Amino acid sequence: TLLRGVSIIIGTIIGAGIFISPKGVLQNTGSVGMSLTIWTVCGVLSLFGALSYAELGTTIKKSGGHYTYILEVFGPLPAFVRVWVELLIIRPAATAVISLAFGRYILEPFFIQCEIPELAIKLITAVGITVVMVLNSMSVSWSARIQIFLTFCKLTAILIIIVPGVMQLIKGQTQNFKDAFSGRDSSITRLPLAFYYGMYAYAGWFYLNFVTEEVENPEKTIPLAICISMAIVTIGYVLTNVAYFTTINAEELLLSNAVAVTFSERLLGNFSLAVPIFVALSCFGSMNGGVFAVSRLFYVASREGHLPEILSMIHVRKHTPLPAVIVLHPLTMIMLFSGDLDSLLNFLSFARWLFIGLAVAGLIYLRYKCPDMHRPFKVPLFIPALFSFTCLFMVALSLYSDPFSTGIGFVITLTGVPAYYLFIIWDKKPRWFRIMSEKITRTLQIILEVVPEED
Amino acid sequence: EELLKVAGSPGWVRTRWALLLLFWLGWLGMLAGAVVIIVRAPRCRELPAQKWWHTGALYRIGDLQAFQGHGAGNLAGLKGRLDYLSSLKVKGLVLGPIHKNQKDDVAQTDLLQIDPNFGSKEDFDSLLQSAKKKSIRVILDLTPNYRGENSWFSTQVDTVATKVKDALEFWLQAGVDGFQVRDIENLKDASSFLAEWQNITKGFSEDRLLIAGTNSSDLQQILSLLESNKDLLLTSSYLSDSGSTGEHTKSLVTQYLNATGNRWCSWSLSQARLLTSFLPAQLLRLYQLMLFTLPGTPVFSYGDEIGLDAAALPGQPMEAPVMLWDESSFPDIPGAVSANMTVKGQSEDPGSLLSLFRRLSDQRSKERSLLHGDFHAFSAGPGLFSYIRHWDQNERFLVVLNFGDVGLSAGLQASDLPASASLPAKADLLLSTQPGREEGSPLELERLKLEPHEGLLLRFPYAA
Ligand SMILES: *[C@@H]1O[C@H](CO)[C@@H](O[C@@H]2O[C@H](CO)[C@@H](O)[C@H](O)[C@H]2NC(C)=O)[C@H](O)[C@H]1NC(C)=O
Ligand SMILES: *[C@@H]1O[C@H](CO)[C@@H](O[C@@H]2O[C@H](CO)[C@@H](O)[C@H](O)[C@H]2NC(C)=O)[C@H](O)[C@H]1NC(C)=O
Ligand SMILES: *[C@@H]1O[C@H](CO)[C@@H](O[C@@H]2O[C@H](CO)[C@@H](O)[C@H](O)[C@H]2NC(C)=O)[C@H](O)[C@H]1NC(C)=O
Ligand SMILES: *[C@@H]1O[C@H](CO)[C@@H](O[C@@H]2O[C@H](CO)[C@@H](O)[C@H](O)[C@H]2NC(C)=O)[C@H](O)[C@H]1NC(C)=O
Repeated sequence: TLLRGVSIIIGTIIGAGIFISPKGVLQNTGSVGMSLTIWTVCGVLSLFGALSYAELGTTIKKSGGHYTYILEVFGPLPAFVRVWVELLIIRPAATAVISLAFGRYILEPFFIQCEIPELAIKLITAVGITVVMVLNSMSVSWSARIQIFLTFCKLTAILIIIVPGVMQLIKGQTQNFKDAFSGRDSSITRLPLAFYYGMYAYAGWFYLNFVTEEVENPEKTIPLAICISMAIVTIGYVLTNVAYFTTINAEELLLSNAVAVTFSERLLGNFSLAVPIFVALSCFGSMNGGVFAVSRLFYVASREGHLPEILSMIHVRKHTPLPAVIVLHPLTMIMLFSGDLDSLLNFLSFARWLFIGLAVAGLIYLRYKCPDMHRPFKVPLFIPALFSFTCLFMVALSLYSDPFSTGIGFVITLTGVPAYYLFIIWDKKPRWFRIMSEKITRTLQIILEVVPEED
Repeated sequence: EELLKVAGSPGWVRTRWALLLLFWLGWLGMLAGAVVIIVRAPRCRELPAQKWWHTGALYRIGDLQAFQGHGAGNLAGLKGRLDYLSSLKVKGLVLGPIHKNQKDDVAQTDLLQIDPNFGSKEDFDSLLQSAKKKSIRVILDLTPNYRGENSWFSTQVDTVATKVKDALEFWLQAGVDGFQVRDIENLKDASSFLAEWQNITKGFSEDRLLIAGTNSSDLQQILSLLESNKDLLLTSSYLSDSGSTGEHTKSLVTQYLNATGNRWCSWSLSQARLLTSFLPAQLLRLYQLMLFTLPGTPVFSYGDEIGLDAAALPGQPMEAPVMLWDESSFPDIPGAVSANMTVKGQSEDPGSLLSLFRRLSDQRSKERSLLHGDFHAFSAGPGLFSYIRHWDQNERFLVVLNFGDVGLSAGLQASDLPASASLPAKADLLLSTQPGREEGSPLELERLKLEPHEGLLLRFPYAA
């Protein structure tokens, strides 16, 4: 029933975001009580966004997830730009942001209280990415069993912070909360960037395909499994940040590099034995969440002519998305080697939240013009015109703030508008682009030994 | 699908193997480079297991009726201003002696009998319980005849090895994190009595110290009283001399830091008396910067963060003056508690003496260098005293102290600091005693020129 569905979704939202974001949020918030309300606001906004996506997927029924939810609500033109922006900004940056924390928390046990050189972290991060992608490409079964074990280690990675963070609340260790809504200045110019960290933690409901054919009793358990399972996650994250705040004061939280390691070394005696190994196993589970998540997007897009026919084929045997990873790999290396986590996250979340606030805004259009078409689930028109008008106001304001990491993101998104000459053009110059397209197609599917799915 | 099968054959399969061969060489190269960078990177030293009193200043509280207020003095009231004490970021409260002590009598003075006038153990248990949550550990003085001509009994209190021993067990059962005795010159051959009590206290638990005290300024007496035990934080009158001469405040500090070299010490102008009993006014700001930066633990009485002056405000008893909490905290003949002197009249001013103490204590109790950084002092101008507090990879420091009348130049001829801690040309200023210099502007150490009676404090993290 909805019981298993709640577990299914809650296994996606939880992840490394609760270890990467806290310091980021506090950075450009300037307070503790004003930071703990950002987490609640982003929790309720993630609730609204997921609840809107559930309606988008339940009124369209053309399977394919986020891409199809934009293909026909607006037209192919925003859909190609959606695929372009995702595969050039979102997935590389998201993977490099999860793994830049995995690399830190895997080196933390060895550098107990030392300054880890910035290049060792990147080298270990790249090694981890390569291991994950070889694992996803060599075999599938062992990419699912490991994912299950890593989901369990992801749940443990937060139950190992909540429990020692409430065992001191029952003691009465509330001292950092006295002047909660007071601290530094941190004007509105740095509020959107903190919003970016806040909503990044509640990540996973994007690539969460829903089916009305399999889910038991639709119109019942699709919203009744997101409402009562994003509230749980919001509560979990709020208590986790409270656990962080009871021990670590705001100032030394700010100057720290990893938060879980400081919390562990300040509470537990076996701190390095458990915490910067379960956080690492949870980040490894998160980056493992690139398992076919992107390849399904290739398969959906390439059908109606947006991605090359190469990028949606599978191995002859050991059936895996081999061509879908050798395109996400070099981009991930470029991002993690020429960027910073505080500047990769802005790059990520500008392009994500712009094309999500332009997506859920489609609901406010689909409900008005061309209405009354197989609408099992029906959200009231208060959630879309409160999520769209928050994405497109914490993003549009994120260009008055930090324009050298979100400005490039906007430039790349705008580059999609010309990039619609690959899709349509008077002539492709047979010798000068078609011949190379065919030759690269031959070489790429002959080297990787990959074949079309079933066509 | 089958056309791909036939195409995986001699001639183009040779390429396929070489591609993942180069890929694996590159991946092992990344891994080996990573482990080499792990090896090449400097491994830091180990943190030397700092106790609680190794982290922040202590805070003596002699007279409760003067720290609380006339008539209002009791052990319960300490809960009211325990948040004030935690505001100073102190880590201890030398509180007492609050035991039953009628007068001058050995059989009518029991350490295990709490004095009713301050309130009985009902308030004392709450004292400990509410002190623990703010991490403000309590220390109790056991000077038995603390109401007589001599702090220790006259004929012979031999029962100290019995009575004080039962105290060092019973009260350590209650949960007091350390003790203290005073005027250990009267304690006949204290070096063995202190040996017994320190043996008891540390053997009971290492998170339990024992302070002493004496009115001696000769280092030979201090060394002979540090005869065998060296975990005892003897606070003496070593600095009790007004000094301030270019060599006394230099030579005494160096020589004492040369007897045991690095062994952890206690820095205080006296055992019980205030700073202002010895220091002229213009040096009150100066010495507080010195005592917070020297290696060891600083010891402050009550009202040494605001400088209780018996000269500005009359009527104050010379041994125990009255703390000023508000605009009427003096209950005797009033008219001299003007907002300059009080606590609230200094909690708001950013340049107030209390604010200086708060900044210094925040820096001392937080940053890893001042907690346990090594100490090097180098030559400078005649009226100066400069030094540095450096740890393995954490922030550096630098302090300059002008003890003279005429503004002098830094005259930094260091020329001997270890290359790990050699001074740069511009150092990030952090604070100053007499304000006016922009706090944050990197000052130059060649043009570093002082004002009379001014301190400084700078920073320079060159892979420090
Ligand atoms: C206790 O104090 C004594 C000195 O009063 C320290 O010296 C030892 O005392 C014991 C007492 O029987 C002797 O047997 C040892 O030979 C003495 N020296 C050493 C090096 O142990 C003693 O170290 C202190 N601490 C204890 C006993 O734990
Ligand atoms: C500590 O204070 C006393 C108080 O007068 C100084 O004088 C000593 O007093 C005791 C008892 O009154 C006598 O037994 C000593 O003989 C006195 N000493 C001297 C030199 O007069 C005492 O000098 C002070 N301590 C030091 C180290 O000077
Ligand atoms: C004081 O410290 C210095 C160095 O920290 C040392 O002084 C030495 O003293 C002896 C005897 O007086 C001389 O032979 C040496 O040449 C001195 N060393 C230097 C570098 O000048 C010593 O550690 C301490 N002084 C004493 C007397 O122990
Ligand atoms: C607080 O500071 C002011 C400013 O110095 C003090 O005013 C001084 O008072 C002394 C008396 O001891 C006079 O000699 C000075 O001339 C005064 N200074 C000025 C600039 O007029 C004030 O007295 C201080 N507060 C208290 C209670 O003494």
